[PDB]
Amino acid sequence: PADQPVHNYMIKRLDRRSLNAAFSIAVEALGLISGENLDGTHISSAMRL
Amino acid sequence: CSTLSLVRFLELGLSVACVCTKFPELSYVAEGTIQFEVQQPMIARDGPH
Repeated sequence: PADQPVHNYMIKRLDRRSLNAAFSIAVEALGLISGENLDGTHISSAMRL
Repeated sequence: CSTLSLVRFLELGLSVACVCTKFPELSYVAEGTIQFEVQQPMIARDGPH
């Protein structure tokens, strides 16, 4: 005997991945960035730059 | 109540002992120095000397 034509379905699921990268910034410099530790000189400004 | 009696240094007599001066970057300063120049006189002897 003959045969009917076959159908089918299917699904494929995802998966999870991620990236990352550390960025550490220092102590003495975080004092100068925020202007807290900044002093009024012609030398502290250059170090902040 | 009591009132505090303030005192100002330059009004004392002791100030004639030192030459004060501002220096707003003394915290950044490592060993600092000062130089002296001096040359002595001389007399021109005679005889065995």
